[PDB]
Amino acid sequence: AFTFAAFCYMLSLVLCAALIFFAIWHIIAFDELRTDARERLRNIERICFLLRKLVLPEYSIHSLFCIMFLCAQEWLTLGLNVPLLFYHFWRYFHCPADTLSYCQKEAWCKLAFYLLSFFYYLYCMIYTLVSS
Amino acid sequence: AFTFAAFCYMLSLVLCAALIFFAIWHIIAFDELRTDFVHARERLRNIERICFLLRKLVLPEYSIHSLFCIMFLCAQEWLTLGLNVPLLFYHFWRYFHCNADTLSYCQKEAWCKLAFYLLSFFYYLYCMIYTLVS
Amino acid sequence: AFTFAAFCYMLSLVLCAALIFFAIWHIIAFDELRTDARERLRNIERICFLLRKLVLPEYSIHSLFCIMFLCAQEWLTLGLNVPLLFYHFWRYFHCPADTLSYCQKEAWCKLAFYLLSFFYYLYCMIYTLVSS
Amino acid sequence: AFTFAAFCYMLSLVLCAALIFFAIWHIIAFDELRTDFVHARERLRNIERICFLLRKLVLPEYSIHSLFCIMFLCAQEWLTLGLNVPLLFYHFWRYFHCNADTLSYCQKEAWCKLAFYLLSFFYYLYCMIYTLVS
Amino acid sequence: TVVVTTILESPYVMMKKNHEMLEGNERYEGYCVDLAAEIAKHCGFKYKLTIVGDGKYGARDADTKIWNGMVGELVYGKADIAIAPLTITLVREEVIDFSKPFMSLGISIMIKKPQKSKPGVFSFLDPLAYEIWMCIVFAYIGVSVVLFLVSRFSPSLSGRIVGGVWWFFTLIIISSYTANLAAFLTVERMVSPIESAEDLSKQTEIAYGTLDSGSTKEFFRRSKIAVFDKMWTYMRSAEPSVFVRTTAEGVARVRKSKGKYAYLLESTMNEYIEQRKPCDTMKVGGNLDSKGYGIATPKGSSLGNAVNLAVLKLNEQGLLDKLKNKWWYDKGECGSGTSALSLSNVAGVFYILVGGLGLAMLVALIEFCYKSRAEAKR
Amino acid sequence: TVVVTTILESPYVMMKKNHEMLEGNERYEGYCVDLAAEIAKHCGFKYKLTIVGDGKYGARDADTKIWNGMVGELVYGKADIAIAPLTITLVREEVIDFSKPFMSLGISIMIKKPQKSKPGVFSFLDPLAYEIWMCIVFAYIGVSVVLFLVSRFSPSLSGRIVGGVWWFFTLIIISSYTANLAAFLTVERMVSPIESAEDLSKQTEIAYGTLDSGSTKEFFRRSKIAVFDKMWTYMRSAEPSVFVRTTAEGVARVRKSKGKYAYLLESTMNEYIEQRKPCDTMKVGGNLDSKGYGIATPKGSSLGNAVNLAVLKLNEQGLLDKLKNKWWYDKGECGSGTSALSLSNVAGVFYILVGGLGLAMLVALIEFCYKSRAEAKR
Amino acid sequence: TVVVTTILESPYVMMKKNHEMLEGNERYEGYCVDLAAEIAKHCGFKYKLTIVGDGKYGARDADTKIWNGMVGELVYGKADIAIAPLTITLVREEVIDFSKPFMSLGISIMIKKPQKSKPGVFSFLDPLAYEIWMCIVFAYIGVSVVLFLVSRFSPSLSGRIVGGVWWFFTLIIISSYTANLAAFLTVERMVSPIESAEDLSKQTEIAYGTLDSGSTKEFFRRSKIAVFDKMWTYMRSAEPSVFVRTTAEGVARVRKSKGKYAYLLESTMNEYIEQRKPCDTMKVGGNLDSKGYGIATPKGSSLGNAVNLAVLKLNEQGLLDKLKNKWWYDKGECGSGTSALSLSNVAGVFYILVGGLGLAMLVALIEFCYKSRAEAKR
Amino acid sequence: TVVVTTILESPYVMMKKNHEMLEGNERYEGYCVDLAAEIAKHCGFKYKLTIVGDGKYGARDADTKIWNGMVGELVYGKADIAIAPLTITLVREEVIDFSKPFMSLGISIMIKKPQKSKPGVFSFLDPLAYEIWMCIVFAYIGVSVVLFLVSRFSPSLSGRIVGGVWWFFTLIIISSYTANLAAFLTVERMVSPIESAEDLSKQTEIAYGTLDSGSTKEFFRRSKIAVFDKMWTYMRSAEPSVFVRTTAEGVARVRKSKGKYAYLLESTMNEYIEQRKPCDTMKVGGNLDSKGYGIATPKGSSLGNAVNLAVLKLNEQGLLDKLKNKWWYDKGECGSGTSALSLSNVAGVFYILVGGLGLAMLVALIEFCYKSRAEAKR
Repeated sequence: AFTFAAFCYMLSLVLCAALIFFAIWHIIAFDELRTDARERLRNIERICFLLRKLVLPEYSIHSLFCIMFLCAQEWLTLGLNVPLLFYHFWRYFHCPADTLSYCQKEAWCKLAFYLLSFFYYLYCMIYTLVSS
Repeated sequence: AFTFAAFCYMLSLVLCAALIFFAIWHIIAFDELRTDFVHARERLRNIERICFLLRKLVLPEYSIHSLFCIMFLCAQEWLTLGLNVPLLFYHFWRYFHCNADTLSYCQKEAWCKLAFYLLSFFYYLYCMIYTLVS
Repeated sequence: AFTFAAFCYMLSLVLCAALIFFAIWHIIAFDELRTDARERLRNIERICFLLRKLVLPEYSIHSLFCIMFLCAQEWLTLGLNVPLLFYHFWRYFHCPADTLSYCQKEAWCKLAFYLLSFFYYLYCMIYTLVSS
Repeated sequence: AFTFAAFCYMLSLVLCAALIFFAIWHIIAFDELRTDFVHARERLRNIERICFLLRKLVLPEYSIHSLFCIMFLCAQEWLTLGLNVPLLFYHFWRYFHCNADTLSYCQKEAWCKLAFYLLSFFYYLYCMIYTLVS
Repeated sequence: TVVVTTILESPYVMMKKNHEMLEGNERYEGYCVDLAAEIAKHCGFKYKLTIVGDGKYGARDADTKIWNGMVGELVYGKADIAIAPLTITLVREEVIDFSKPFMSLGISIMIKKPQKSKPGVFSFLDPLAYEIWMCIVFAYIGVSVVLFLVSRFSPSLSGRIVGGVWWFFTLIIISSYTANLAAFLTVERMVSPIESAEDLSKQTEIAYGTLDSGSTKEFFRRSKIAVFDKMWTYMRSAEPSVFVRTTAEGVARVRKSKGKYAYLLESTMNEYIEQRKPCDTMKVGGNLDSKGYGIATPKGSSLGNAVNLAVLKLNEQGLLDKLKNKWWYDKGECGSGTSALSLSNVAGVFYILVGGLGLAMLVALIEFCYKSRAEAKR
Repeated sequence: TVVVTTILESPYVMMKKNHEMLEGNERYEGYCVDLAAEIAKHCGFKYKLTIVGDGKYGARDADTKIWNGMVGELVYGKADIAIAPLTITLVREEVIDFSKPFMSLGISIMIKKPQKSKPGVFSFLDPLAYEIWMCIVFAYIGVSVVLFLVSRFSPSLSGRIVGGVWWFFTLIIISSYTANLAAFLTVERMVSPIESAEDLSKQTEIAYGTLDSGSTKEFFRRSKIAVFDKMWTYMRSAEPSVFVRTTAEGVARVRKSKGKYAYLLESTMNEYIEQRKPCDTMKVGGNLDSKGYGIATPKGSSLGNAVNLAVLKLNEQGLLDKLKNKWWYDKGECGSGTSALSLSNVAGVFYILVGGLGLAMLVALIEFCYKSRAEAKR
Repeated sequence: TVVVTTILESPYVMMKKNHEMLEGNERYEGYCVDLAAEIAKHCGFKYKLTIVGDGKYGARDADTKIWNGMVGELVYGKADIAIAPLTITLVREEVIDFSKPFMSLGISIMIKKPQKSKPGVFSFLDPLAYEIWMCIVFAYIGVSVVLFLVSRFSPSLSGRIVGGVWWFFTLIIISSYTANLAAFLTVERMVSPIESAEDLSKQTEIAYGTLDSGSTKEFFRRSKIAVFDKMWTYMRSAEPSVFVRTTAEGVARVRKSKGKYAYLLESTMNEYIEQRKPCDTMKVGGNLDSKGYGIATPKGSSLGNAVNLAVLKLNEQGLLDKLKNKWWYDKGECGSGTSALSLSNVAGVFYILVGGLGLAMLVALIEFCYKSRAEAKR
Repeated sequence: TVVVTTILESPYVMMKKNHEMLEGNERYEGYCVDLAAEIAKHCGFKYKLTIVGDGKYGARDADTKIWNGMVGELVYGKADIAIAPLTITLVREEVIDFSKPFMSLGISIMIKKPQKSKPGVFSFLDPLAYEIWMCIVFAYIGVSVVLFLVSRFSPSLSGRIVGGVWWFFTLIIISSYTANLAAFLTVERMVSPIESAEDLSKQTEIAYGTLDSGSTKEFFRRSKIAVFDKMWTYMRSAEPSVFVRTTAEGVARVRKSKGKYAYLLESTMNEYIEQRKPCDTMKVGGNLDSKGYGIATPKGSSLGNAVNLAVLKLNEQGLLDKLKNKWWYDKGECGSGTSALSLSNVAGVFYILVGGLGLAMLVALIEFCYKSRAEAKR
């Protein structure tokens, strides 16, 4: 009924519920910066501060997901996460930080991926619950 | 003879005590501001201090009243909860409803709020009493 | 063997062990101030700060002593504390704060009283321990 | 096969790891200061920073070594404790015993301290090992 | 044959279930039945188990000195032997000859076994002693004081060792309290303060009475001892009337007065009820007096010595105890004789919590009305 | 061829899936069938099977003095030999020549297969009523409120005392909860269900019953044993009736009952049942008595002498154990049918945890919006 | 008456403080003395007391066929009447006329008065060895050290994980300690010492013994009872010897033993002992058998007829109970001789608490000095 | 008279303690003694209890076909009856006539009762399940993450509800763990994975052997069943030699191989040892095979029918079970069949603590060497 994997799925679900709004805020900040003197400079810098700041959470939570799904024997789900891990590794290797088109495209793709992994985890958990 | 309601009522009246004190302090604050209504600088500093305190004494009202409401909701007491609802409705009305004019009615508003919270304190006391013995 | 009063006596003993050094520091500050420009003014003010500051502990600990000895049924000991309580009350009523002779005299008398109450509590506790 | 001593030894070697790191960092700090021995202002700032760090890395030595000593004292181990005593005696001697002269011997002192703490780490390891199985 | 007269009293004289479908000695059963059987085996004769008419044991009239009961039967020749739970006395011996007692007994104390008491408003303190509680309180306030001193009397190495020792202390206290409470809840050992008659004598909360007409009443009236005289004085002046008219009345009164009454009766019947349903009774203390049931036979008789010897033969053989265990314990129905936690067990906790919280609120409010008032006015 | 009278009792003898389309020995099937087959292979004869008329084994009537069943069939020429679960007895050995037991057995006990391991999702609240859980929650939030107030309007002493009283409160609360839970677990742990008959003689919660009438109760009667004597005494004073009609009645009433009833029957039938649907029964208590089933035959016969040898040969070759395995387990509709805490006992805890976490995430998001938007944009 | 033969057995009959300066009935004193006094006052005669030669009551030899003791003294004219604890028996009733029992009694049990409530000062560490307490202490200080280091040289993640692992560790530690303590307390709580004989038959830790030879073991022998049969079987297979020599031997060996031995003797002597120094014994188990002591007299006499009435009169007037009280309790060298945790179980905790507090005060004082002096003055 | 031949085997044939001081049937005692006594009572004859010479039960030579043992005595007329624990077989029946079995039995499994296992290095996790532990770990790290988010993703009302729910969670977890551990420590229920022979068949850790020369060996050699054939294959290829030369040898081997061996023998002797000292044995499972001890008598005899009927008479009377309970359980010595906490029970705790602490130290050190290095170099 529980199997201890429904817990990992619930955790990842509650966490992606925030990741999705985070990516939404990313897309909204991009649409707002699309305007591209001191007023605009500050309006851009205050937001770039938060943006450049909010990097670590993504890596942390993705590591959490991978670890939990490795220890919960949910192998079929880990393979659907490792590509984003390699992507983040290549980003840390070389990340553009010309710089807006690719940024918005990666943001949109990552948002779609998060919102689909939401449903994936939800269905997997629903099936794991009633597998009795 | 506890019924989980005596504890709730005594907690509610304990909070209503602080509520009564805040209301009386507001009475006295508005009285002193009426009296008043570098001496000008001193008066400006004093009114700034009192208004800062008042603005800091805003969340307590909402918090304690919502607590009374939700507590009596989980306690299934409909004999006094319905009496606390109107004050919550007025509190939510103040948002899209609300310095020589604001105090004109705020005086009477605070007076009636004092009487109301005091009445509710006494009611909570009597209810805790005739609920603890039965 | 214990009777729960030995505990109050141990507590009061450990607390008077610090009160006695506090009064010693009082007498030493008085002997140092006995000198009576900016250097001396500061050397006096920095010490008067700590002195005027360290008032509350005395009242607090004496209230603690009285309360514990009231709840421990050690009546014969409370009567030997109530006079200092009335003295502290009269002090709070009117305290000189011309101002040095009486201060040093009260300090010396209070120090003697504390150091004798030390031995009183110690002996009372020793007797309460082996009253079996 | 625990005897309360394996835990003590493994804790001691865990601390000796940080000890080894501090010693190696001191080696490298003194090496860079030897090399060095607004460019003058930058050098002054760097030497101030390194000396501040060193002064902040003083209490750890005393604390961890006194801990080793007292631990092996309560563990009743006289086969290695007597070996840690001399270092405590030297530490207490430094008070009434102890910038181009101080480092002259401090270099060799830190080198020998590194070798000593490393030797003690290995000894603690082997002792934990042949105490955990018996 | 012989006239074996007796009376209907269980578990001595009982009618089998198929009594209407039977006619003869096979009708009756019980203790005295097997007793008379063994007696006949020892003496070897025939008998017919008759019954008394007046439904009484035996006594004489005060004015007509006529013997009513089995005594009247044997003295007036209406019978020949009385194998019944008859009590031995001086008067009865003056007219007839008994045998050595076969069942010794005495007055006892029947009560309802202790049921779960009131939740004990301040029960959470029961696992420990008031002294330990006050010691804990004083330790808390003293450690608070000390911590207050290491902040003003000095800027730590003081809040470290103090923290560790307080951690140790609170740890051990938590563990002790939890363990003692678990032990209290796991077994639930029930006891009462009534282990003798002296207890009932000293106390006056729970009452105690006896059948308003019988031998126990006369005994308590007599026996001018410092204890029983006190109890007689009590019961002679006690409202409502503790006395009763029948045994079952007193038993039912005890059943409806769980912690307000205690009956007195022969220890035999007490042990009997203690094994019967609803199994809500128990005998306490020991036999206050000493008496014995013995066979009866007219003054001038022939079986006197025979039965006097057979009774001792049996008592030494280990047979009367057998019949007793049979008709009291083996036949016994009460051969046998967890829950969640209710709020009434911890009400004091919340009472003290609310008290302290209101006190803290009042303290904060007066502190505010003083500090801000002084800062504004000055 | 040679006549062979038997009886239709499962699984010893049963009918093929289609008995209407069969004629001959192939009609029936069962343990006794292969037994007789091996017997014929040993003594080398052709036989013809038959069933008894009265559908019984054999017994005497107090007035007819005429054996019935297969016993009478043998004594009265109606049968050449009997091969069936014919209990060996003294009365029957006096008229026929039993062979040595081909199957030893005895009385047994039956109970409900315990699998009641379905815990309530929110069971962890069972130690104490919701009446206390809600108090806990509201006291927590109220104390947080008061702490916030004190730290807000007076920026301590009140904080110190509220912290101390909260420490006391949570101490007592966790102690009470832990102790009640420990009591529950311990009690549930030290419950030895059954291992023998005495496990029931010393208790009365679980009743035990037998058939309305048979060799079972007869064994219980005339039983010197104190344990069986007490069990017979109990069952005789049983209300409602422990004794019941045909086996199926007792079986069903114990099936429905969780653990309040037990049925005493033969060990072999109990084994057969335990290996049949719905696989909700078992047998634990070792066989109390000790008897056996044997092949009967007319007294003045030659087969018995030639049949005991075959029986012993098969008992030594293990063929009998093999046949029993085949017809009890291999043909079993049930193949073969802890201490720690499972997650189910705590699921609700993680549920409410994730609930609080999601609620906190929502609160944080709405606050971040209401702040950043309202400040920078608005 | 009139000669009166008795025996010097305490407390029934004893000598005054100075028996060398006495001549007459005033020499002796005891229960039986006042008993004979009342008997004389009733029947109105003058009597002269005497002691038996053999120092025994009475018994036959398989060869002499001659009663010894006071029995022989009576049968052989050496005594006019006997007044002593003369056990009533069948064999003796055949040669003399016993009166009704002036004192009923039976076999009893004796044990050591339990007062072992002296707990070790540092007992609270008993649940687990110092080998773990030292580990706890040193791990605490080491973790504090590592936290200080991490927060010093890197002003977090490491702090987070050390806090988490410390949380796990302290969780498991306090849990283990509390669980072991609860187990100890529970076990110590559910120990019903004794309430009857069977409480011993079903156990073997506490041995029970009797006298080397007497009516006690004889009753145990020839005993159908399963309980007493098992007890006799055990004692017969006892190694070392449960049976012992004269009472004093058993009494002393059970006095020294804490709770490993029990002595079966008469209830009356057990009562006398329980009311004598060093008041370290008691009697709990109800009387197993039931017998009584009576006044003997030559068969063809007139006093027995005139003596049974006096005995019954005194038993009804309670005079016998009064004398027993006088000579067992009023003359008793012992006047009359829980669940929570006492402080003694926790003293060490408060000791170390005060130690840490004083050490902290000292540390704070020395630091305040070393700071203020060194900075302002130095 | 009769030649009652038998053999010395307990508790059937035993020599009384005073065997040297006696000469006659009074010498021997045991089960078969009372059995023959009852048989003589039923048949009414005289007998002399002789003994076998070869000290064997019975068999024949392979080449000389001479009967050795009691069989040789009865067949060759050297005796007349053999009341001994003789096993029934096909060969013996072919020469003589047995009686209906009086004691049914079969091979069993003797082992040493489970002693306290190793402290269980990772035992502190046993009260709960690995799944719950991992759930707790994930909850801790997830709550840490959340708290980390309400600090940067927002400046509370988030750390309040989260704090309360985490307090609730950790509270309940503490309580559950403590309660389960206390229940584990209080009762200490011991069990083993060996409840049948199938268990020994599947596993191979603990060995099992039989007397290298006997009937059990031949049986295991035979019985081509999927189970016993596996065990025979095992024991035929198993080092060291599990087989033994005598029973006591195997018993001692089991005693010195607490958890490494298990013996097979007749269930009777197994139950016997289970009641003898040092009481460190126990029988498991049930009788694998089925056999019975029965009287013997020459082929052509006269007592055959008499004893064949008397055996059933007794078995129905409830007497053989009596004698068995007498010579096995009543005579039984093991009628009966807390501690502090050692470090070995919690070693894993400190192992994990030190591991995590070293990991934290390494993490802090790399963080320092990175942060300070970057801040200096840049």
